[PDB]
Amino acid sequence: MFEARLVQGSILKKVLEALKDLINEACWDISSSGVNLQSMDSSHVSLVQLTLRSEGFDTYRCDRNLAMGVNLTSMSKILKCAGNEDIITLRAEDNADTLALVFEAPNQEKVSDYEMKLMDLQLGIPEQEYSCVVKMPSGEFARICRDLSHIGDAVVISCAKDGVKFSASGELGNGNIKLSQTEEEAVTIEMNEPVQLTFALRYLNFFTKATPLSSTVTLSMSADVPLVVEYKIADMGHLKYYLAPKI
Amino acid sequence: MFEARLVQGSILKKVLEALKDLINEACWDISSSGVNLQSMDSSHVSLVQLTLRSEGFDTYRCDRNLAMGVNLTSMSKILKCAGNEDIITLRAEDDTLALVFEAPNQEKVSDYEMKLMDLDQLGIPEQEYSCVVKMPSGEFARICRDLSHIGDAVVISCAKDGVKFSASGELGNGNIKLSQAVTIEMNEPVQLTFALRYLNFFTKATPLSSTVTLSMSADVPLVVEYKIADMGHLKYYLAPKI
Amino acid sequence: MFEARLVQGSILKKVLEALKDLINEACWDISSSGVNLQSMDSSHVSLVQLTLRSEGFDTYRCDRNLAMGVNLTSMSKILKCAGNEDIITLRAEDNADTLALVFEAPNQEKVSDYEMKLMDLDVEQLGIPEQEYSCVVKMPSGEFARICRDLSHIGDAVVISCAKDGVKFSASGELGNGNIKLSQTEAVTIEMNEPVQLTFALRYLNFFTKATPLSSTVTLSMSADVPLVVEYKIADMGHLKYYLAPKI
Amino acid sequence: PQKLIDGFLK
Amino acid sequence: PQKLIDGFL
Amino acid sequence: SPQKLIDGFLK
Repeated sequence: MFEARLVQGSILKKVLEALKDLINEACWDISSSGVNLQSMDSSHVSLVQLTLRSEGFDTYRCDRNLAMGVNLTSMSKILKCAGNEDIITLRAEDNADTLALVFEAPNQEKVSDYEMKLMDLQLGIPEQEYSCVVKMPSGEFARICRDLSHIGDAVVISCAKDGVKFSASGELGNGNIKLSQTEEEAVTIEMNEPVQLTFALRYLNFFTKATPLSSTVTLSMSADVPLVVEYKIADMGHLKYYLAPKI
Repeated sequence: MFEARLVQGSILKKVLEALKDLINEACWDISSSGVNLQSMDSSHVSLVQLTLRSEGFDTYRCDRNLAMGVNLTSMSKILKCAGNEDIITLRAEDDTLALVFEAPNQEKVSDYEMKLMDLDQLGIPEQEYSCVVKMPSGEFARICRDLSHIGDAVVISCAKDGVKFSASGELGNGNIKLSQAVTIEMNEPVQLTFALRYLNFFTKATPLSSTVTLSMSADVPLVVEYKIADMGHLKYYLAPKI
Repeated sequence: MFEARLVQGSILKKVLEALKDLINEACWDISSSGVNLQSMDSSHVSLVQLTLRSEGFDTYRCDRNLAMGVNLTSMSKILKCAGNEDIITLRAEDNADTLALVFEAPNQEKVSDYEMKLMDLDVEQLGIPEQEYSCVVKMPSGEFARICRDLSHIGDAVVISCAKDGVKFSASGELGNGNIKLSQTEAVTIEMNEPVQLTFALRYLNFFTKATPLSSTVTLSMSADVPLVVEYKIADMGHLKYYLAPKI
Repeated sequence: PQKLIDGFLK
Repeated sequence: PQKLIDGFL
Repeated sequence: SPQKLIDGFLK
């Protein structure tokens, strides 16, 4: 049996909201150490990697390791029946044929129980150093990507000592946005060498659906290698996105 | 003549929003005791019954009884031109209904006018129900929206303890349990199946009362009842799936 | 060089929103007096005149008059990338082959820089001659917008009847018909020399009300058998003025 | 399986 | 019935 | 042409 109780149910609500629009199915590695999701989009341009550490849960039980093949469309629809203040418990027997989601209304004497069939369903990005790591408000990064996508399809990210610059160009015209170093509304560069890459705004705008999980975002980048867009899930772990460059 | 003046005109607005998406046209019975409406949806799966007591208006006048034939799409649209703080009056001089919207500032008045129709009444006799449940309106609305994302039908199961709403579909199953503001008056346990498509039309009535009452007996229609404070009620009836 | 700094950059945002849905392209006359734009919609049923005086800006530079041909749809998407508190700067070299918009977030730690091509548009200055009007109605801009939205659920055209004590708005359709009567005295002030009654396309009137965010009051000036004027004051800058030929 | 409310009408 | 603005310029 | 796949960056 696997059983995790999360008092702050909204995290699962947001986490799924942030995955459904990018990937349809994914494997949930349930283990003694917790929950690990690592999936590519249907066209293999991005990789999402969710970690929810066991200690992040209010109670956490996991007797055997499980590969729970999950339909994220089904899961998201179920999580939409959860209230933002619900206590969410996940439950799976070790056979792993179905997954139970229990939502405890915080005060109200209302308890909801949903149940979902699992499917029968690991290569990763090695840890590395990054020439540039930008810590910046999630909301700002979201506005930038939304705005710049009205001008073009690609953004050129340029990181230097002074600041980080985002620029696109279409037929309409071109634009660029320059951030400068300044918390929670702080912009912070840890650069090791100046970096200029190009990425698809369509994908970035999928990534920013995770904006509710943290008021900060971390962009990490090195030449000719995938960008990393990281949202820490406080007291839990993270939700990370890797986006291959356009060369 | 018939002239009803209503200080809180937003009631009419909310009454018609809740009607227009279930039934297109219906007959408005005007008598000394107020307004009665009773109408089925176009597929005879449901029935709406609205009561607006005459002593619920600010002024109420009715020389003769009228069976006004009303296009509720048209009347809805007109009522959208009423502000929430307008004094609404209706007037029918014994085939035209007028609607007058008087703004608070007393320096803006709107007259709207709509041709009435010739429309051709049974009804659902009141019974003792095996289960009757009074719960918050918003909650029953949310339960219906939620469950329609899982399946088309909802099994309502009622005991003295609580009430359980269940739907299953292709993408799994779900159950929402409530206990005992929620109040159950069971004299026998019930279990019934209804269409979520229809309950979600009914829940457009939600802004008319913070509470709804569900009445269930075996093999007979559900009654979903919204009390319109100091005026009457909007009642919905929905046949069961057997 | 032409260069114009506007600290309240949102005015530009709200002007481009008021224009993008009615005209696609438009010529911008840049002079010492500031900005002037005149333009009919594509079907020649209505006329838009925008004035932004150079004293309404906070930095104004003009080496040379310019006839900036602007794709308002392009300028609108660019202006949608500015924040409501940003400090907007318009700038064009004396060539006048591209236009630059600069949004300085006030924190000064964020600076956007957009750029669009200008096109050759001739200034057909052809204009409406200034004139007395029989009825000039001053009223809250929000109410005029609700009146127009309301009535357009009833019919396609509105009949505006204006007396000394009151102005009426009326529409008839298949549904039924409605009339909206306003009495005098924000608030409503009517200046009547003669009673007018005129018919107008609610379709076009509803384009104009997209300007409502520029001012709390609108003025309707009308005479018989001539276009209606819907004027929005852009406080301390000028006005945006819509003209609509009548139905007869 | 869906009954009509005809029949319950009196 | 709809006049054009052109007449009046 | 220019959009690289994420595959070659996994191990």
